[PDB]
Amino acid sequence: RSGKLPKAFKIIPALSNWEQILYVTEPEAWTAAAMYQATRIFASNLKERMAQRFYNLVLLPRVRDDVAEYKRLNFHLYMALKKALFKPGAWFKGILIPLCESGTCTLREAIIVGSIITKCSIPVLHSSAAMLKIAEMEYSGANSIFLRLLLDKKYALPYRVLDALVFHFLGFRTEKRELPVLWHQCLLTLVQRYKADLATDQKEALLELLRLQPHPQLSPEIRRELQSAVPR
Amino acid sequence: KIFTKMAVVRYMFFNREDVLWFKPVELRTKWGRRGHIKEPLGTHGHMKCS
Amino acid sequence: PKKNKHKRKKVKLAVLKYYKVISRLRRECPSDECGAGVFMASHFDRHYCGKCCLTYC
Amino acid sequence: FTYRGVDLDQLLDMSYEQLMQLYSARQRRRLNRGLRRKQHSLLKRLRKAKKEAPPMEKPEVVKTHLRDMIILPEMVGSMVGVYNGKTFNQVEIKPEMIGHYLGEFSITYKPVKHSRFIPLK
Amino acid sequence: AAHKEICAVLAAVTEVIRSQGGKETETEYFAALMTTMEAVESPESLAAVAYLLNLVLKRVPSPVLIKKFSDTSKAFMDIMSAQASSGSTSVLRWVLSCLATLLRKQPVTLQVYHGLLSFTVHPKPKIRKAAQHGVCSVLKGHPAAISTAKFCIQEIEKSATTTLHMLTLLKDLLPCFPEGLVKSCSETLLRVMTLSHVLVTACAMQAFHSLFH
RNA sequence: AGUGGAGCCUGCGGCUUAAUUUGACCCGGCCCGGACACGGACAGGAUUGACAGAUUGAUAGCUCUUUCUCGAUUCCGUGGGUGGUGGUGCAUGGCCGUUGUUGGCUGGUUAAUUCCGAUGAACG
RNA sequence: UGUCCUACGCCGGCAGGCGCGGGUAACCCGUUGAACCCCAUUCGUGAUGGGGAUCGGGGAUUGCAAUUAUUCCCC
Repeated sequence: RSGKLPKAFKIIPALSNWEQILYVTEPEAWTAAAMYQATRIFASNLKERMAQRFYNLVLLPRVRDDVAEYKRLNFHLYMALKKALFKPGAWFKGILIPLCESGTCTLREAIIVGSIITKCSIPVLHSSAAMLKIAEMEYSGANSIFLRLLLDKKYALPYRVLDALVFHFLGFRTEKRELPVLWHQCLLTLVQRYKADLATDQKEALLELLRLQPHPQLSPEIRRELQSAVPR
Repeated sequence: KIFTKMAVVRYMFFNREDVLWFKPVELRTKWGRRGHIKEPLGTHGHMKCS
Repeated sequence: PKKNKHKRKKVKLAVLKYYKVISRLRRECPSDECGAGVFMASHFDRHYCGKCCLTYC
Repeated sequence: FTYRGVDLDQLLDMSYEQLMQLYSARQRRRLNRGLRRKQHSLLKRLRKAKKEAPPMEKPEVVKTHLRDMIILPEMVGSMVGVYNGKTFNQVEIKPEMIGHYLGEFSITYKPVKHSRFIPLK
Repeated sequence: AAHKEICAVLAAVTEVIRSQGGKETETEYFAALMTTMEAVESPESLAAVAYLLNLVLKRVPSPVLIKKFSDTSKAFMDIMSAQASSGSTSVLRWVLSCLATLLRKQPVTLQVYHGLLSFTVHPKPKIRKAAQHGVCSVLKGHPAAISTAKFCIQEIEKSATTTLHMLTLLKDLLPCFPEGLVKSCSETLLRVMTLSHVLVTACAMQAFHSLFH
């Protein structure tokens, strides 16, 4: 519950054989406060690729079943994910993208960890790598939230990344599947924030996307932002 | 916190003996319900109201 | 009784104490991951490791 | 002063294990069961406060929540601020409070303090 | 990952390794590792050779077993003394079973039989379990019956926990006895009946069952 | 036979109290808490983790000292410039449960094929 | 009724300690040696040897901890 931890725990980050130590410790049998205690020391003095291994095997399974059980994330587990985001390189490749590639992520998982991105600071070069990696693969009902909140970061977007996002949008040209409303605010935030960095050929590219894939309510506002967009 | 004809109200006053000075006058809500100051709770102006 | 935050003591040129002129002034850790670069503390009653918390007295 | 026919000065010389028979049955059981880290740390703080204090007045007040710790004979003359849940009561340990606890000198409750019709028509 | 394979010791060692050099079975391997069984006490290396020692000799080198029985007996009667001074089990359990294996296929012989028999009272259960199973296979597969019953009676008279193992020994060893030893055993099983202890009573009751069944 | 009267105990009201939680409550002390822009500091160093003692009501590097170690993972301020992890009901697509028959052991543990550890098919 | 019910031996005046056994139970506790009841003794209408509250001093047990008396015993 509380109090000082034994000193045998504080040497596990610098212990030679973590795998036998962690498996015999039964990480699934730990308490909720143990996640905040363990993640704090495993992201403080531990290296980047090493900490990414800890997130995949321990932190990502423990955050998935808890939100699947109570439909809510515990306070201690919330600060564990806050402390994991202290190292952004290990958290992207250990928590975010493996959840993105799992395919079973839902809205609640997306909307809970998405608020963590908004509430904390992420370096631009680390964040821009998450932009390109999530733009390449396919689109589900949860990864769009990973886009729009990261577009809300208002970072200095690299121009190679801007091609990757519009290629993802140009990929959605001939599909007759209905696009959700949340897809439109993802498009709305994109044309709200990066209207000055889009090209003239990219200007008309999103316009025909509005022609073939319109919305009865939100499409004129997307039309308004495009028509009032300054070139580079 | 609200119960069946029983409530505790916060931020109305900040001292325990403020509500003793304003006890014998009634209370009302925006939605038409009325109430009476029953008893102070203590040290931060909290009271229980009926 | 306000909760004041710790401020790390900015020691001026803390790098420039582990050598002279050649050899290492301080001890080196005998562990596998810690050592050959990991200096040890030289306290007045103990020796302490900043990575694996190794303690020699 | 005498406590169980034993004066104060050799009672201060007296160690714990022969203090067993001078206390009552309750305190004798408690001393066998041991003293936890919470009261070992407090006894050092009273010892530290008596150390640095001027030798012609009482020491500084020590505030604590330990209402369940019996008064060892070396605690005499100390200034303990004992807490009743609301405020800290400053009690000066006389040598007559040896077998007693600390909680009963800070009372946690207040005393309670508690026109007929005649017809006119 | 390497025990469940066909190439592992589970299946194929029991089939094709008996053909030592292609002909089954040559004991030249066990007649080549004396430098491991002598002056080498490395653990789990004497254990793994003890596995194959039990596993291979089941496939009838019986004319080979007859001639060099003395060579085997001296090669193990010193083993019976060696790690008995050290106190291990893993090297010990299979070497007692292969002793039962060589004794099953077959003046000096009874000493090896007494060497197998004296390990039945051993406190370690694995060593006792193989010796318990080893004695049954040797006798059922008899001149050795008379001496081993004389061991069984004297052990009961010497003694509480060891008697349970001895009544388990007497459970399936009464049928291979002659008349006088059954008559002596019938007294000895009946003596412990006077003790009111319940677990020794039930095993001795069940021992008479396996006599008559 | 009692209860109603006496002593004690138990429940509703009522009375005092900070609360005497209700047809969990009261005092204290901790934890955590945006991004954008601009102006600063930032390898001379931004910053993370720590042994010992203490304040504290206690321990606690979540605090107050002695400096040991990680290094861009950065941390100080000012803007009326943006900022739902809300609870709750309706239509809405998939999915469980709901209204027969025949087969088929490395290891340590114990009196004991004892204990723990790895490890399939058709017919109506 | 139960794996917490207890038998038996020793110690102390009592609460209570130490040891060793039985019973997953028409198997041990347990022939469940219960209390009123029955037979003798003292008391003799007296707030009395009725009644026990409220208290003082000490001892023992469970609990991290017994203070505002956890509980039990003696005067």
